[PDB]
Amino acid sequence: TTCCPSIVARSNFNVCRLPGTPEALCATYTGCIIIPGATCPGDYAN
Repeated sequence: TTCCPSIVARSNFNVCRLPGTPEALCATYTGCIIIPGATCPGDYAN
């Protein structure tokens, strides 16, 4: 469950996963967190 509240964060987040960088690592940079559960609301689903 990846939660981020920004179109500008979410974008470079998924873009980081493209060249072969773990979204897990990139998440730690963006601030967009990847959690097991906890269904984030529609503002953290951006």
